[PDB]
Amino acid sequence: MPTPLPQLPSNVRDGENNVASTFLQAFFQLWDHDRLTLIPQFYDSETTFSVVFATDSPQDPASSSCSKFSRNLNILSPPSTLQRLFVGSNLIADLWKVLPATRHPSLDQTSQWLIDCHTFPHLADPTGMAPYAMGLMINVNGQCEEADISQNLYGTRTFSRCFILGPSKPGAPHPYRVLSDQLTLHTWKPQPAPQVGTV
Amino acid sequence: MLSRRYAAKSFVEWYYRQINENKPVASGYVNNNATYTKAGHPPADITINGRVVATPEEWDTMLKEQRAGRKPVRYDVDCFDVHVINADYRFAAPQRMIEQHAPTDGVRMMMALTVSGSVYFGASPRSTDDYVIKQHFNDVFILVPNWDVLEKPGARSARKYLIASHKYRAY
Repeated sequence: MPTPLPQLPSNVRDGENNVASTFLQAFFQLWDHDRLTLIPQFYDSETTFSVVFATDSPQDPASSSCSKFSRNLNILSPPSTLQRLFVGSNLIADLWKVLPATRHPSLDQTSQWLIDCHTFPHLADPTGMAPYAMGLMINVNGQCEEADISQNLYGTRTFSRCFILGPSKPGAPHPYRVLSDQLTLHTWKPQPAPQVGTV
Repeated sequence: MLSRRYAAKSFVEWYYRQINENKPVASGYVNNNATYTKAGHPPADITINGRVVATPEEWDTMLKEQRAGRKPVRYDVDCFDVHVINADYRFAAPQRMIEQHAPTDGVRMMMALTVSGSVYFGASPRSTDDYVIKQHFNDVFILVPNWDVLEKPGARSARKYLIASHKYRAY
């Protein structure tokens, strides 16, 4: 007699300004083509980034990339299989370069995304005038087209990504910043490689 | 081991052990804590598969609703990860706690936790191959310190940190 829980549509409680939708649209638009530019725009010294692997797929790009990253780093020696990887503000740029090339769908297609988000209290206040500040949690479940070009590796990634947004420091680009970025890569299914013929 | 990771791992273990043991998980939420309620903390923000829930008890009831030789529902935590989003959390805290503990002592910290795994419906208690239907779940918590407990030498990671926000997704 078992019956799984009801799967309602993704409720985006980002208020009246719809800041979550804007941030997500911009973020993924940037993430696809020029992700590094996200760092000066939305990321900080207090920001922290993690990548986790929920499953051990065969010959997936992300694992090999992150493995090479961990092995290359002078900072420590772990061994074979890494489940997760954590980096502070100073190594996010260095890590995002190694990650595979990704193509995400537009947010217009609600069928492709499960975006739950809300605002929570008692965050830290960067301005330092008040004890607390209010933050915005954005949990995103979706998929994308993940690709390694150096190797001939191309496939579809299912993933979850959690953003903790908060007020930014004075003299920052935007009114808010990313406090924490938690990426979870569930699975990678191989797909046919796009081909372009020229003459 | 990192203080945050320990608290995280341990909370995870408790929580899903409680769910799999058909026990209430409402206790882990800030709603039933007296100090936070006295301090004037909002109720925990629980969201199940896109549905906003009022109280952890309702969520505990939903967990019973879902359960309707094979086990009806079982949760398998594949992975998790925890970040610190406030190094200096002081809400609902006694004065002593702020002076005794520093942000580098890894006690007064607000944590953003993410957990991902599978959900087996009508499967053998130990087999991951045979099942009626298999869901993939991704939980997200916001954990806050329990000021009443961090004084007591005895330690339950279950109480040690409380849920303020919860986002459940399964597909």
